Amino acid sequence: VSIAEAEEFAQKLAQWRL
Amino acid sequence: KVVNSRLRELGEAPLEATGRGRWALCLVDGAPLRATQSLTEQDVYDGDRLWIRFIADTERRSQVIEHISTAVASDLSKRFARIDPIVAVQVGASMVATGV
Amino acid sequence: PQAVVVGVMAGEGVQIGVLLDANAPVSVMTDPLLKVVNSRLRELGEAPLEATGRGRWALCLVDGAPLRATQSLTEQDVYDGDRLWIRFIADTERRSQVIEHISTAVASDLSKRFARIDPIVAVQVGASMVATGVVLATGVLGWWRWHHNTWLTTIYTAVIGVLVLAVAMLLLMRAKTDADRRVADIMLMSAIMPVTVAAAAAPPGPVGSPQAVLGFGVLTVAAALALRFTGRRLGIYTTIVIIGALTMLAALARMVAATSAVTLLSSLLLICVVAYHAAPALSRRLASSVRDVLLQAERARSFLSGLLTGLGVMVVVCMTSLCDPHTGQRWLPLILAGFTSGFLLLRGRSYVDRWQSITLAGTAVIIAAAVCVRYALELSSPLAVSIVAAILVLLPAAGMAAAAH
Amino acid sequence: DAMRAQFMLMLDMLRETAQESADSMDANYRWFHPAPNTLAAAVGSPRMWE
Repeated sequence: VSIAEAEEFAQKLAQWRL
Repeated sequence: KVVNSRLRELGEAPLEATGRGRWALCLVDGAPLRATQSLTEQDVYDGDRLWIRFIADTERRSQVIEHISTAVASDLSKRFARIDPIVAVQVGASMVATGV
Repeated sequence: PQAVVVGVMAGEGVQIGVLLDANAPVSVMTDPLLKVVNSRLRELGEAPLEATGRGRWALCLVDGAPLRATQSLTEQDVYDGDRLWIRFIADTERRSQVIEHISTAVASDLSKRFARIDPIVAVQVGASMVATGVVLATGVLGWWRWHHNTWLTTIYTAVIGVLVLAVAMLLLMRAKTDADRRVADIMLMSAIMPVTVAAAAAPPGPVGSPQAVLGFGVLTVAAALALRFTGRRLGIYTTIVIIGALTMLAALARMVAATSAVTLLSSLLLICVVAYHAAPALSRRLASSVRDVLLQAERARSFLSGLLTGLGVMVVVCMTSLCDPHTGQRWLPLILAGFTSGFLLLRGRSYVDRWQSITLAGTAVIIAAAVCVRYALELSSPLAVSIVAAILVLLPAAGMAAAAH
Repeated sequence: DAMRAQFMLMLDMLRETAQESADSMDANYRWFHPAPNTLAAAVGSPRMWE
């Protein structure tokens, strides 16, 4: 996966907490 | 200010525009955010993406939706339409073949 | 140029107008874009878009082809005012399948990619064979009438016509599905030829102008009657009516009184030339609300295709009959054919339909080729063939090169 | 040749039996370890941090 794809996935996950 | 400052460090031209208007934050569809309300009042959370844009006085938006079965619209695009150059070449080839 | 407005299509059919950034790469917009459509659908009270198992969210053209995730919207040929489609595409990953023993491997694999014969196709084959059989029967019976004036040709053809039409009626009334109708249509259309020559062969004495009046007439009548009660296969029957009607007029004129064939041929050519301009109007007048419009549109399109076809056949026969390598100003009809061909070659652009435009384009080419052949068969000599051969290859070669280059 | 013909057929039914067992393995292993590009769309599903 590319750097862009990694940041794209990371942004989607950062929206959530326990 | 910080965005223009950061752009210059990246070697990119700063944000600039001409005409009557103002600068504001907008969504992917161009809808501007509320100038008088908190980001906590709006539906914003970590990881969202936003745009900075120049809102000229001339701006107008449609704000209307319509329904049509997507399965049919896509099909009708090919079921019948105008000629194509690729087909014309194929037809040309067949004609010269017929001639010889 | 910094932004573009476009319509995005979403689930079950909602279209939404949006103003997109013209230079950011498309992969950056698909996620937030999906959120916006889901918010509006929820407020509207509709069911939102959702993922299913394994797959991904993609942005595509109305043709379904997905846009490259790393390219900018301006990098692709997308313009302000266009429309796009947001879609979910499922995962295609699955285990591979292997077979060792070549005999079983070839059998299993080959049975998936191709279609085997079945009872549905079997009937259509037989129906087509019976249609070919009777058109051959009428041919030999007709050839006999060309040398003998006895009633045999009309007598034997009359009974065949009755039998074929009789069988067709049962099939037509009993049909239930489109497959059944295909069989029925093929059968009914095959009855027109025997019935047609059966009447034309009845007048005694040598064959000529008097018999011709009967033949093309009943043919036209049968075609018109069939089209009325059938209401299907519009284009082909329409073509038969037009070529049948015009031939009946020419036959009647020649039978009653005509100073020369050239006179009739010239008259027919003029009639055809003006008919082309009338064709689109004729076709248009011959024709929950959506059902009525779509039915009307396709019916109209079909009539024009048939109407164009009938005229195309008549012009080439007349033009090739009018030109002549020995009669008078041999060059006059040749150049006249050129001017006549230019109009058809140029006018083809006025119609959007592929077959309609192609048939128009082809009609011009055949006339030029046909004229050269006529001028090569008669007045035969090395110069004539040498010139005709060169012309026929150069003619289309220049046409295609100018279009492709 | 009659014995040969029978022996070949016995193997094919074993092959078909092996194939069904393999499909169950593919279905199960994919359900727990998807390809990396598909993970993003799954963030909202209950499969996360499972």
